[PDB]
Amino acid sequence: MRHRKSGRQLNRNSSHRQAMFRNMAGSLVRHEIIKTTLPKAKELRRVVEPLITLAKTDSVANRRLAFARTRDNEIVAKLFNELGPRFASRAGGYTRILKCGFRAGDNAPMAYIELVDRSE
Amino acid sequence: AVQQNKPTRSKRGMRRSHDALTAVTSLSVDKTSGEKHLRHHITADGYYRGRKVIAK
Amino acid sequence: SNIIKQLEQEQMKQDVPSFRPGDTVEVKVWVVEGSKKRLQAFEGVVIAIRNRGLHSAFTVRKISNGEGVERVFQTHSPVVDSISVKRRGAVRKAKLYYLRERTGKAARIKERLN
Amino acid sequence: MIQEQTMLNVADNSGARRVMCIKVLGGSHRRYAGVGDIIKITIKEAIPRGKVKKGDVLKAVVVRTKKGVRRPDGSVIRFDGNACVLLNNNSEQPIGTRIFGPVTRELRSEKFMKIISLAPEV
Amino acid sequence: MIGLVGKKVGMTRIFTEDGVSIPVTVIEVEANRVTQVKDLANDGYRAIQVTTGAKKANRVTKPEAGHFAKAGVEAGRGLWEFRLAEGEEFTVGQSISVELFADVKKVDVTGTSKGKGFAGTVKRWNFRTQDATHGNSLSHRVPGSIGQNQTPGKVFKGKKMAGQMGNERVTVQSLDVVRVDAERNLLLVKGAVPGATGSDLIVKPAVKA
RNA sequence: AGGACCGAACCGACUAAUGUUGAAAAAUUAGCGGAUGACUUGUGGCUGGGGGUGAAAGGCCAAUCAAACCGGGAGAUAGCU
RNA sequence: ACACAGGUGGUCAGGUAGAGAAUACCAAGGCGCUUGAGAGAACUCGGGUGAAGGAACUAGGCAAAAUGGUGCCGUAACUUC
RNA sequence: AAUUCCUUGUCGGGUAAGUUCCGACCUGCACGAAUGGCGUAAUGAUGGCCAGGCUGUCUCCACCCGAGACUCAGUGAAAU
RNA sequence: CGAUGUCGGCUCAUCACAUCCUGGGGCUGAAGUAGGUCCCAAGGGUAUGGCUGUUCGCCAUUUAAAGUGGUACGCGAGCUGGGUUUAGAACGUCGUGAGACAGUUCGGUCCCUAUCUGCCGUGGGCGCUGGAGAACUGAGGGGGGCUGCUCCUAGUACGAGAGGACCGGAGUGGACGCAUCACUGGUGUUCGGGUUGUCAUGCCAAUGGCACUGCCCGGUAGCUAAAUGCGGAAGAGAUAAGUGCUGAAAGCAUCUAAGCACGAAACUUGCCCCGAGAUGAGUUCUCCCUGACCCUUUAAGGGUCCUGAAGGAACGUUGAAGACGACGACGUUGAUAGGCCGGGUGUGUAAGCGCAGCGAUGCGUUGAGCUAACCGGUACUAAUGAACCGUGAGGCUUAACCU
Repeated sequence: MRHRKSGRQLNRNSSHRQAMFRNMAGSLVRHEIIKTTLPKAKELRRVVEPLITLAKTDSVANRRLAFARTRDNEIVAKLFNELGPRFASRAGGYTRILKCGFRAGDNAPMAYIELVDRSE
Repeated sequence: AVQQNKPTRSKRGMRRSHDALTAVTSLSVDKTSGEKHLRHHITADGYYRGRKVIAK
Repeated sequence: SNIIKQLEQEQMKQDVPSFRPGDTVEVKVWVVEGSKKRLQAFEGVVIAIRNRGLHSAFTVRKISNGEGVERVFQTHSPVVDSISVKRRGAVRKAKLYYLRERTGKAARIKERLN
Repeated sequence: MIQEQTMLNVADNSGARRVMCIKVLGGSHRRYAGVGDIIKITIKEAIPRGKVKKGDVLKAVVVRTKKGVRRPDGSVIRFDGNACVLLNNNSEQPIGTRIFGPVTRELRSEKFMKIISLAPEV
Repeated sequence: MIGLVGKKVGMTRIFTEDGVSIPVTVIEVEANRVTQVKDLANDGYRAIQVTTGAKKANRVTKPEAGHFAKAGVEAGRGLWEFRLAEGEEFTVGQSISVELFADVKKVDVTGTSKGKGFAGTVKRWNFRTQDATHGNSLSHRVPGSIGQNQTPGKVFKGKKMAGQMGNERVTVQSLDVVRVDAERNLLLVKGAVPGATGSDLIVKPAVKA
C-alpha cells in the first residue's frame, strides 16, 4: 500500500486538515510568526511559501490566483503589494522552521515558524 | 485463560536490573546561562546554538 | 543525469511524427516473412502520437464499416518504411481512446478547418 | 484471456454466431489462450444459417483476440472481440466453404493444405 | 570465479525483424581497483579483493583514514572478495577490466533486488488462497498451520513465516551479451537485472547458462 | 365506495454484515414487511399461579417458569451422594 | 449503576435545492462536547475505484452490483374478463 | 408423488456432466374418496427448477479513503 | 463416563512402498506401431468440472500421469457448516394411548483479550584472554532435479492386410521458482482540462468548499499481471541396476574372487544459498593504548591520587529503504529535505481586453495558462560545543636473550 508520500497524514479527515491550514495561514499573515507543534509548523510551509513567488509578478495574468484558500481580505490587502514584492530579489527561502522542545507538562513536540523578514 | 507460574522476584529481575530508556547524560548549556536544556532545541528566552533566533 | 541518451539516439529517428491524434494516414511495412519481403500498407486514423522518445507507441485505428481493427507500429523500430497523411483532424481532450466507442458519424474526428 | 465460459464470434460460413469456450487444453494445466490455440467449444445458441446444433461440443482455432498479437510482422494486430474458425470433427482442419475477413496467414500452410482453395484477405 | 562491480544506468530496446522489442539493460562498472590478494599456506583461501571506495573524503570512517592514502586514494563502499587461483594478479597490477566478457556468450548477475519490506507470507511464499466467503475469515493472508498434531510439539525448520521480502542479492544466472566497451567500462545485456540506479550489481561469467 | 397497488411519519424486527468478558445487560449499518386499519398510541382501570393471557409456540405473565415470586411447615425423604 | 454510541407525551415547525416534516445547506438560534498529541506497520470495521469478462464461484448468484426519475409511445400467456 | 424399501425406478425433455426439475409408464412394498378425492384460482417473507439482464461470487486480486489498533503524557482493569 | 469435537471438501504437513508418470532392464504368440507380462529404481513428478451429505459413486473434458498406503482413514485455540450428534414437525407404517420406526424429507444453532514449552523477527549483553574497526575460512546443512507438441528421422526397414519405427539435431509452447515496468493493458485523489446541485467571496467577474475522488477525462513518478522473460549446465569422485574381457573358489564353467575397461536422473563435490555460541569462539587486512603511592603469602585484588588513545555512542537532515530496529544518501570539510532557477514530462489555448454573434456563446490576442515524485544548477531556510562510552602494554608454565 501507499508507497511514496512526503506530506504528513496527521489526524482527522482531509477537510479538517484543509480548514486548519487555510485558517492557520490566515493567522500567519496576521502575526508573521506562530508557536505550534512540529508537524503543524513544518506542514504549514506548503502552498504558502510558493505563493510568495506567485505574488512577485504584480501581473494581471496572476490576478485571479492565490485566493482559492484563506479567503479573508487580510491576505489580498498585502498580496501583490508587499506579500510577494518584499522577497522579489532574494531567489527563494521565505519561511524558517525550528523546534522549541516539548509542550509544558507533557511530551508533545513544540516548534515555531516565521516569515524571514517581518516588521517586529 | 491459563497459568503455569506466578513470576518470582528473580524471574522479573531480568526486567528490573539492566534495561534502558533514558540516562540524562551531561546535557547542554549556552555561555549566557547555566540553566540546562536538550541538545537541538530553542530555550524559552530565545537561545539556539549561538544564533539567538527570537527576542521579546 | 541521463548517460544512456547516446544509446537511445541510436534507435530514435531525427524525423519524429508530429501532428496530434485525428489525422487520417497510410502506414507501410516490409513484412520480410523470412525470404518474402514486400511493401504492405495499412490505412486508418492516428489515435496515439508522441512524446516519451524511444517508448512512443504510435497507434492507428482503421474505423472501417462494422470493423474497428487497431495496430501499434513503434515508428523508431526497424520494421516500418513510411507514414503519410491524407486528411487532417482535431482533438482538444485526451489521447483519442474514445475512437473505440465512437463510430460512423461520430468517427468524423473534425478537420482542423483545413 | 480466453478462458472457460468465454464467448467468441464467427469467422467461417455455416458456423454459429454465439459459441462458448469449455477447455483451453494443448498442454498441462492451461487456463488462458491466444491466437493459434485450438479450443474445445460448445454451440450456445443455434440458428437457421448454421450447419450445427446447440450443445454440440467441437474444436475451433483462434484467429482474432481482443489482447492482439505482434508475431506476424513485428507490429500489433488487435480486434473488437475474439473469433475462431470451426474445425471438422472427423477429418480435422476447417470445414466451412468460405472464411470471413483477413484471418491468419498460417491457416494455409502444409498443416492446413485442404484450406488453400479459400479466399480470405491474407 | 572473478567478477566486476557496477550499477544499472538505464534500459534500452534493440528489436527483432520478425519481431519484438528485445529489452537491453545498460550497466557501468566503477572502482574495480584491487588492493589485496590472499594466498599461500594460511586458512585455505585463494582470493582477490576489489575495494570499491568512492566516498566524499569529508566523512570517511576513522578506520579507513590512511588505509588507501598510499594506493587507491578513495574509501567507503563494499570491499567485495572473489575466489581466484593461479591467475597471478598482484596489488601493484592493473584494475579488473570488463574485457573479461569479450568472447563470453552469457553472464551471471548477483545484485540487490527491489525492496518490499514485510510484504506478506502469501505474497512471499506463494501459498494457496482460502476463500473469503460462506463465513470464512482471518484465513486470507497467513502462512497456515505451523506444525503437526500431538507428537512433535516443537515446529519444523521446513515451515516459513515472517521476515523481509526484496533486498536479497538473488540469482539471475543467464543474460546474453549484446555489447562491451573496456575503454568506457560499458556493458549491454539482454533481459532484466535486480534493483535500480540506487542499488548495487555484481556480474560474473555464466556457468548454468 | 378502498380489511385498494406503491410509499414517508407511525408500527414491526424478516435478510446480510458488524459487536459477542460489547459503546449497547440485542445496540449499530444497509436492505425488507405492514402503513385508514383484523393499524397504532397516551391516560386510568380490570383479568393472578393449575390461576391469568394466548386466532396455540411448552409462546407469554417484572434480568426468575414443563408451573413465577415471598413468610412458615423444613433439619420433607434417601437398600442414597 | 455514569458528565452512559441510550430512551422520550404535546406544540411552532423559517429561507433555498427536492417528489419528500428524505437528504442537502442558508436565517432565527445553536455548537466545535474533559482524555488528546504523535504515528498512519502488522491487525480490524465501514465506505469507494478497475481491464477482459463472467458465475466459470458454491449444495445453493447467499452476498455483491448494473438498474433506479419523469412525460410519452408500447404491453404477451392464461383467464371465472 | 410432501407416502413407490434398496436401486439416480425404466424411458424421453432440457444440461458439456441434471440423484433436483419437466413429460410418460401402472405392474401403487406403505395413494384412495368430507381425520375427504381430484382439478383449479386470487392471494402467498410458501416449496423446487430454467434463461436473460447485470455483477469483485470468481479467474486474481490490484488499490484508495476514513475511524480504531500502534507509541507517549495524566488516570488505570480481568479471566487464570 | 470428575466434556477423548465428528464424516465430507479447502488449506498446511510428514514418512514408507508391492512404480501411475518419468527414468533402467528382461520376457513375448516383442517386425514396427503398440500391447500383453515381471522386477531395477521411491532420484524428480503425479487433474479441471457436473449431479451428489458424502470419502464411496455415476458421468462431461483434460494430462507426461490422473499410483498405493501410514499418521485418531495427520491438520475445527487453522475455515464454512452440507450430513449429523438441539427443540420443530411432515407424509406413510406401527401402539389403546402417553409415542415410536433395520422410515424418509424438510426447518435449526459453531468461543478467545495467545501466557508459558515452542517458532519467526529484532535489539542489548557475555566471551573468544588489552581496547577496537572491517572482511574472510567452513564443523555442518538446505535449495536445484522430472516434463509438452511439431519438423527432420518417415512413409524408409518391416508388414497378408491395416499400416509403420529407434536417435541427436532443431523449431515452438507452457511454469512451479525468480527478476522487472520495458512490451501491451489497468489504476494513478499529489498535474491540468470539461461539468451538475448548493452556499459564499461587499457586488461584478470566475473562484473555492461539500455531494461514490459528486459527475467525465487524459497522465508522470509509482504500483501491477489482467505482461514478458531466464534457470534447472558440463566436469570431477565412488557407486546402483547392468554391459564385457581374462580367470579362481567347487582345478570344468563363469563379469568376481584376485585383476581390468565401462557403468543412473540419485550419492559425495561442482551449480544457488546458509553458517565460528564450531566453550573445538579459526585467518587476514590492519588501527591504537607503554600510570603511581599505601596495604595484603600479596599473578588476585583493596583504597587513594593522576592521565586518556584507537575507535564508538548522543546529536541529527533524509530516501529509490522501512512496523519498530535496520538499510543506502547526507550534516557548511554542505545540494540530505524545503524555497528558487532551468531541463524532463503531462494537460490543452487560461483570465483580462477587443471583436463577431439579436443573445447564449465563441474567436483572436495565444502551442496560451498551469505542470508532482525524474535530473542538473542555485546555500535563499534547516542538519549542538569542550561533556558521555571506551584506556594507561594485558594470566600460568616450558624455552631463548640483553641487565
